Amino acid sequence: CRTSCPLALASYYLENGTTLSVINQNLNSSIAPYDQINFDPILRYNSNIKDKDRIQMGSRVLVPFPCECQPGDFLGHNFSYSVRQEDTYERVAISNYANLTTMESLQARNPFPATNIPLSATLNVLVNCSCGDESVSKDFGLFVTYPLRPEDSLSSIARSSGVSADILQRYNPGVNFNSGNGIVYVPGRDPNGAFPPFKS
Ligand SMILES: *[C@@H]1O[C@H](CO)[C@@H](O[C@@H]2O[C@H](CO)[C@@H](O[C@@H]3O[C@H](CO)[C@@H](O)[C@H](O)[C@@H]3O)[C@H](O)[C@H]2NC(C)=O)[C@H](O)[C@H]1NC(C)=O
Ligand SMILES: *[C@@H]1O[C@H](CO)[C@@H](O[C@@H]2O[C@H](CO)[C@@H](O)[C@H](O)[C@H]2NC(C)=O)[C@H](O)[C@H]1NC(C)=O
Ligand SMILES: *[C@@H]1O[C@H](CO)[C@@H](O[C@@H]2O[C@H](CO)[C@@H](O)[C@H](O)[C@H]2NC(C)=O)[C@H](O)[C@H]1NC(C)=O
Ligand SMILES: *[C@@H]1O[C@H](CO)[C@@H](O[C@@H]2O[C@H](CO)[C@@H](O)[C@H](O)[C@H]2NC(C)=O)[C@H](O)[C@H]1NC(C)=O
Ligand SMILES: *[C@@H]1O[C@H](CO)[C@@H](O)[C@H](O)[C@H]1NC(C)=O
Repeated sequence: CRTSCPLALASYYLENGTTLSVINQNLNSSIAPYDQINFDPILRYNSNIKDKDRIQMGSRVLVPFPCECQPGDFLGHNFSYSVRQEDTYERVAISNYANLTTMESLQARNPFPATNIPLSATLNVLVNCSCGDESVSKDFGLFVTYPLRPEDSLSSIARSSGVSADILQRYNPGVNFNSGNGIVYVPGRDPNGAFPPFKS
């Protein structure tokens, strides 16, 4: 890979009842180790969360995770997921991982036929990330993998991220930020609200 960085952030949209524990379980990693007791690694990136035990539907939770070079020379991370009753690749992608992965990606990289995924199988779940692009800006080196929703637009994400629309578009060239699907990469802040800069 041409770029590298020590972490990325995943944007997990809340619907149908998701708790912080389930997010931490699904997105467990060395960077956010799930122990059911200490959620500080996640909470540091979400100062807006007043009560970790009662999170608000319709909001997004930012989760830090490692951002590693993958075969095929792109950046991402392999999460692991223990299969539960009635899981399907579609449901795991759209619901359990909140569009941070795709059903096609899951099906390609796991050996279970779509119609036979047994209880307690483990899935390899790929979520992509970015470390930035020096030709766009030297000012950003931490990125949110942000699945687009119908309510998002370039202007709304620019406003909420505090990053200019032109910079956002240059990081995501040719991508319509109002399309309501797929992922865009948005510069993110450290726990104190500063943007970590790009690092070669
Ligand atoms: C994330 O998980 C995936 C799936 O378990 C890992 O995938 C695979 O990685 C290995 C190399 O680490 C690749 O095996 C290699 O295959 C090539 C040719 O196919 C062969 O010449 C090598 O000797 C080696 O056996 C495999 O192709 C690759 N598969 C895919 C789908 O990309 C991946 O490595 C994990 N990422 C990390 C950072 O560990
Ligand atoms: C969360 O993910 C991490 C990273 O994959 C897991 O880390 C392993 O932890 C065991 C026991 O502490 C170590 O022996 C391994 O060396 C770690 N693996 C790696 C690759 O670092 C961790 O166990 C996971 N936690 C849960 C609840 O699944
Ligand atoms: C992941 O994306 C899917 C597809 O856009 C979202 O599910 C759609 O949600 C709308 C309601 O908002 C429904 O009308 C569609 O029928 C759904 N499509 C499918 C295929 O189920 C889903 O909400 C997204 N997940 C998250 C957590 O945001
Ligand atoms: C993560 O990024 C990789 C690399 O761009 C994506 O992999 C490609 O996926 C497309 C569509 O399925 C395939 O046509 C290509 O063969 C893949 N390229 C490589 C190098 O594997 C991948 O789809 C992205 N994953 C997610 C979950 O967004
Ligand atoms: C939420 O539940 C409804 C009703 O079952 C379903 O249509 C929708 O797909 C669910 N959303 C997610 C994220 O799976």
